[PDB]
Amino acid sequence: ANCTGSFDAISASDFVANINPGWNLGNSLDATPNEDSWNNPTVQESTFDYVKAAGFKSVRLPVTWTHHFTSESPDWTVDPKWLQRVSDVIDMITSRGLYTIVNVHHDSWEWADVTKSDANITQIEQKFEKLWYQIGTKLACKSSMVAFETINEPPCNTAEDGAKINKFNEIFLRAINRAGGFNAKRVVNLVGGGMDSVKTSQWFKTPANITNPWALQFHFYSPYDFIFSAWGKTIWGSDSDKSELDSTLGLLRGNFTDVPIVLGEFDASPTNTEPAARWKYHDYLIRSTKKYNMSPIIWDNGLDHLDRSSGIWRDPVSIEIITNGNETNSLPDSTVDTSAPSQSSSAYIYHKVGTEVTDQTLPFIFNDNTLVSIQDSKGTTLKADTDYTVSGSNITFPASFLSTYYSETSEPGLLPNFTLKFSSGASPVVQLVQWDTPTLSKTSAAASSISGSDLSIPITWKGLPKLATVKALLNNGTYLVDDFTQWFGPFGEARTTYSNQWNWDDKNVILTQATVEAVVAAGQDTVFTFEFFPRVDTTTNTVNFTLTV
Ligand SMILES: *[C@@H]1O[C@H](CO)[C@@H](O[C@@H]2O[C@H](CO)[C@@H](O[C@@H]3O[C@H](CO[C@H]4O[C@H](CO[C@H]5O[C@H](CO)[C@@H](O)[C@H](O)[C@@H]5O)[C@@H](O)[C@H](O[C@H]5O[C@H](CO)[C@@H](O)[C@H](O)[C@@H]5O)[C@@H]4O)[C@@H](O)[C@H](O[C@H]4O[C@H](CO[C@H]5O[C@H](CO)[C@@H](O)[C@H](O)[C@@H]5O)[C@@H](O)[C@H](O)[C@@H]4O[C@H]4O[C@H](CO)[C@@H](O)[C@H](O)[C@@H]4O[C@H]4O[C@H](CO)[C@@H](O)[C@H](O)[C@@H]4O)[C@@H]3O)[C@H](O)[C@H]2NC(C)=O)[C@H](O)[C@H]1NC(C)=O
Ligand SMILES: *[C@@H]1O[C@H](CO)[C@@H](O[C@@H]2O[C@H](CO)[C@@H](O[C@@H]3O[C@H](CO[C@H]4O[C@H](CO)[C@@H](O)[C@H](O[C@H]5O[C@H](CO)[C@@H](O)[C@H](O)[C@@H]5O)[C@@H]4O)[C@@H](O)[C@H](O[C@H]4O[C@H](CO)[C@@H](O)[C@H](O)[C@@H]4O[C@H]4O[C@H](CO)[C@@H](O)[C@H](O)[C@@H]4O[C@H]4O[C@H](CO)[C@@H](O)[C@H](O)[C@@H]4O)[C@@H]3O)[C@H](O)[C@H]2NC(C)=O)[C@H](O)[C@H]1NC(C)=O
Ligand SMILES: *[C@@H]1O[C@H](CO)[C@@H](O[C@@H]2O[C@H](CO)[C@@H](O[C@@H]3O[C@H](CO[C@H]4O[C@H](CO)[C@@H](O)[C@H](O[C@H]5O[C@H](CO)[C@@H](O)[C@H](O)[C@@H]5O)[C@@H]4O)[C@@H](O)[C@H](O[C@H]4O[C@H](CO)[C@@H](O)[C@H](O)[C@@H]4O)[C@@H]3O)[C@H](O)[C@H]2NC(C)=O)[C@H](O)[C@H]1NC(C)=O
Ligand SMILES: *[C@@H]1O[C@H](CO)[C@@H](O[C@@H]2O[C@H](CO)[C@@H](O)[C@H](O)[C@H]2NC(C)=O)[C@H](O)[C@H]1NC(C)=O
Ligand SMILES: *[C@@H]1O[C@H](CO)[C@@H](O)[C@H](O)[C@H]1NC(C)=O
Ligand SMILES: *[C@@H]1O[C@H](CO)[C@@H](O)[C@H](O)[C@H]1NC(C)=O
Ligand SMILES: *[C@H]1O[C@H](CO)[C@@H](O)[C@H](O)[C@@H]1O
Repeated sequence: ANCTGSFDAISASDFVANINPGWNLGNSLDATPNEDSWNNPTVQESTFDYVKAAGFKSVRLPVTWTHHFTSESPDWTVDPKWLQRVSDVIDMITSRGLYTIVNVHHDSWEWADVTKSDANITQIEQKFEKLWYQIGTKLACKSSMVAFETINEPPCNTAEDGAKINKFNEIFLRAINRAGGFNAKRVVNLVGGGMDSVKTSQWFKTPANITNPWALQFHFYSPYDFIFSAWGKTIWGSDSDKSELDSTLGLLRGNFTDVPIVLGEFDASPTNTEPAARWKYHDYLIRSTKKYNMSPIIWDNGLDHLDRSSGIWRDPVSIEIITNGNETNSLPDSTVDTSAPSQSSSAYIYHKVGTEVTDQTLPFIFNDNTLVSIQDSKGTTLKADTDYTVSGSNITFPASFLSTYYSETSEPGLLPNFTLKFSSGASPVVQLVQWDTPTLSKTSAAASSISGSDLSIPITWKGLPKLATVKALLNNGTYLVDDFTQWFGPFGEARTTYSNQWNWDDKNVILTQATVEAVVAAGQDTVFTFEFFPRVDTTTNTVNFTLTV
């Protein structure tokens, strides 16, 4: 390959500084078999106008190559139309002034999984080398704003696996260097096992005689329970929560003291996480990437953050937090005690149908900013000292003001919200919610009658149309799954896990087919308690469904 442009060489350190912060074009070129095969339509270039406008400096471009080969051994030819598609999307990004990182993505487990017992490691190496030679050839003449990343989250359980991941980095470096063009001075992102901080620290080794400018990329989706909505965890922000996060990043940095580091994916998704906890978490994560000189890139699958059809960011507070890391954020406080028998959140003003409208006081973590103004979502700035007062860290809304937004009898649902403008940092949003205890169309079912598939139960949402968690208890008191949640306090004991065991959609709460098969195996009627926000206690805002055996 021969290039006719110029190339502005950049060090890995300067590249990693320049890309902070990044955003992922998730579930697109990484979707299988085609870019519109999952939830997102065909990629359109205005999507990158929105990303640029929000303050991101870079776009990570996950690409899954598995379903775009037109031959197998020994050439492993990639469809030139797919290589052209990847090339053109990269051009969409860099022509708007955004840096790019492009990779090999779900290939990692679809065919390149070195941990499977039947894996032919020779063929994996061979196909991987051909793939990166062809990618590197097609992309050889891209500017220095385009970096290459070895492979996404490669499955890796043992040090023997970790040597094979090191070999991936070497095969990759050799392929792109033979491809030529500008690749010898192109910034690259090398990877460790599962892209996990500990596996990387344990087994990653710099490729001998490396000459590309290089950075290490890892992903961070901890703590599991909050990020994946496991075991009823719906809070984040205690001293130990922060210590676990700060430690995980610091032990990684402590093993790679002079290596530029890219945090290539993270996300407390607005779809499943509670906002006040989510904002404390994103705030603390950004603070920690700044402590340990890491550049973060948020994961967004198309439904998490940006709506690409409208340009609306579903969670504007998180985006502000991530794109303005030099600024201190004032945040709504929230319960962070797992032993607390009630959970509160200053990201919300909650009112129950059929109760009187009362004053509501929301504690905030001001972090030495001042409150400048508040504005509702209809465009009205509220009147300070009439519509709200400030006392210390507390923001109080009087009952007479709130009674202009809801009453004892108005319908349950989402009402206007309030955007709080502070001296500096992000502008948090307080969502008014009129809520009641949801009802279900059905209260029991035989498990035998409804197996082979998920169980969808129609529901009348009354307030937030989201599920917080599901408790599952056999008739004799044994937990349906995961006995160890008995140590997780009043809101965690006997609770089950999002997507694995339960879900929800617009009209239904859902028990998965695996959940149903667990009941049949237990041989015992099981009570499912669907639990909703607010989590004022363990029973009030909840409804039961019994699977019979
Ligand atoms: C969705 O479904 C779930 C599951 O079906 C529903 O949950 C269930 O709700 C019912 C109803 O609320 C609960 O019943 C209560 O149980 C109380 C004891 O609970 C504890 O023990 C049980 C049993 O444990 C054994 O069995 C299990 C097998 O499953 C074994 O594993 C275990 O080892 C034991 O062997 C436990 O199951 C229970 O666990 C739950 O809670 C713990 C604690 O957090 C959780 O960790 C668990 O995960 C689980 O969630 C717990 O360990 C029992 O005390 C209580 O009986 C009193 O109250 C009754 C109702 O009183 C109200 O109504 C009356 C009018 O009818 C009013 O007068 C009254 O004031 C009140 O308003 C009374 O009818 C009854 O007589 C008892 O009254 C006494 O106590 C009252 C409360 O103080 C007093 O007000 C009374 O005056 C009276 O006091 C007098 O008597 C006592 C005792 O004699 C004296 O001490 C006292 O001094 C005084 O003289 C009730 O039976 C059930 O526990 C719960 N089950 C589960 C699994 O959660 C859920 O509601 C539903 N949700 C929805 C939204 O629909
Ligand atoms: C505070 O309160 C605020 C006020 O209530 C609240 O704001 C609301 O926030 C929600 C969520 O962020 C917004 O909902 C989205 O609305 C999108 C459409 O918006 C346009 O049309 C609306 C109706 O007329 C207008 O209200 C809106 O006007 C506003 O915005 C303009 C742009 O700034 C502005 O110019 C206007 O003046 C005005 O300010 C706008 O014109 C809608 O597209 C979006 O739906 C997607 O996301 C849902 C999940 O949130 C999905 O369920 C849904 O299916 C859509 O996702 C699909 O499409 C995506 C894009 O392609 C894909 O990536 C997805 O995967 C998914 O794909 C499926 O469907 C495709 C077909 O569509 C198909 O191709 C795929 O195969 C797949 O099947 C969402 O509903 C709402 O607009 C906001 N309201 C207002 C008034 O602003 C705010 O959230 C509150 N703040 C906080 C912090 O709580
Ligand atoms: C670089 O990255 C690595 C990987 O993350 C970091 O190493 C890890 O550090 C943490 C914190 O110091 C360690 O956690 C502790 O683990 C001990 C048990 O350690 C023993 O068992 C391990 C399991 O196989 C083994 O890996 C260890 O081997 C190391 O240590 C020996 C002896 O020093 C040494 O000879 C080896 O060569 C290895 O270096 C070891 O044999 C456990 O007892 C601890 O519990 C205490 O602390 C926690 C902290 O909160 C507390 O909660 C408990 O109550 C208890 O008080 C603790 O969990 C982890 O084991 C280390 N992992 C490895 C593989 O070494 C390393 O710190 C990073 N370096 C820098 C500079 O940041
Ligand atoms: C902020 O708001 C909380 C809640 O109203 C206040 O805490 C309460 O203080 C009174 C004492 O005046 C106690 O009786 C309550 O039990 C407290 N409630 C709690 C701790 O949840 C707090 O004082 C307020 N701070 C201000 C106004 O500066
Ligand atoms: C593994 O694949 C290579 C290349 O496709 C092939 O030559 C080799 O014989 C295979 N080995 C086994 C054990 O199947
Ligand atoms: C409850 O029933 C399950 C059903 O398999 C059984 O495994 C468990 O031992 C039982 N526990 C008690 C306390 O009865
Ligand atoms: C969370 O904190 C609030 C404080 O406003 C309480 O009212 C609630 O019961 C929970 O403790």
